[PDB]
Amino acid sequence: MIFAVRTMVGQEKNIAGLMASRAEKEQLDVYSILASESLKGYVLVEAETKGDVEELIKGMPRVRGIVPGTIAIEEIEPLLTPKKIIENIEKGDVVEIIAGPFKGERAKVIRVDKHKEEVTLELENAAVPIPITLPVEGVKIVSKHKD
Amino acid sequence: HHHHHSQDPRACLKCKYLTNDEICPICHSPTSENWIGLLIVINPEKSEIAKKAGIDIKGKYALSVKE
Ligand SMILES: [Fe+3]
Ligand SMILES: [Fe+3]
Ligand SMILES: [Zn+2]
Repeated sequence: MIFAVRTMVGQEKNIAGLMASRAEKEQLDVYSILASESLKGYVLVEAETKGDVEELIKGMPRVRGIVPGTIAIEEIEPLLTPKKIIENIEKGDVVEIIAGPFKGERAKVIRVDKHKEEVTLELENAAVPIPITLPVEGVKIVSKHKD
Repeated sequence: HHHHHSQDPRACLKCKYLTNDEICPICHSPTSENWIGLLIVINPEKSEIAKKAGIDIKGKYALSVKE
């Protein structure tokens, strides 16, 4: 059986980890845990019974209950092939321009515009003497910002 | 803010297994830092999710990886 468990948004992978270690420690009949980025605020727990999942999450912080019913295997199959890997571009990230005349040119993200879905880029090529602005989708992450 | 992206695990390009290593401890192919989704297989022989994913070794896996 597979159940959907509500979680704090952005903490799905962390709760899945905690669930996994708890399940092993306490020898609960929990066979897998799925956290899909298509199901934000939700972690799917595969177990023998609902009681196993109730035991699993008992007193677990940042978890707010099991969704009524079950999740059939048909609903899970599509989650195994995710689509549209929409990267989170941040200030300080090093990126590479995907297409166009500057294909392959690398740049540091000096600024990010969420309202417009754009990023401003200090290019490594000194031939372009000014930061240029592109849509997020014309760029891929080469290296994440360091902090 | 202390995001610490370098401390996050990489994913095997062949089998999607999560690890900090440059190469996969399971199948020895290169890993990538470019992955999404999490499937934790605790019991592969009893998990039908793992059966559907083609996973027969227990561990944490990305749902997809590119590089
Ligand atoms: Fe830091
Ligand atoms: Fe970050
Ligand atoms: Zn591998």
